[PDB]
Amino acid sequence: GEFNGSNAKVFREGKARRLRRRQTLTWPTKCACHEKEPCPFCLLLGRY
RNA sequence: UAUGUGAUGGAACCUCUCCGGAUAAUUCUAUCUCUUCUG
Ligand SMILES: [Zn+2]
Repeated sequence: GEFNGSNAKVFREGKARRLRRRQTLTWPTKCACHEKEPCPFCLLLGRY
């Protein structure tokens, strides 16, 4: 996935913003995942 | 009743300090009671 960037505001009427503070895990990359046919993890996340 | 590519809040002991204490022989004698009718 990506797990970066984003524009979370933790509210619709305030800036504040919501961000991570811990470490994100990794796994080796296999197959092709893109906009047309996202992998199940990206489909759940909806990063595209 | 959220709004979405990002939430270690299991991420914090109502904790700390303070003699239910102090004083006292289970002992012992003076009355009580008010209206009587000329005396
Ligand atoms: Zn993917």
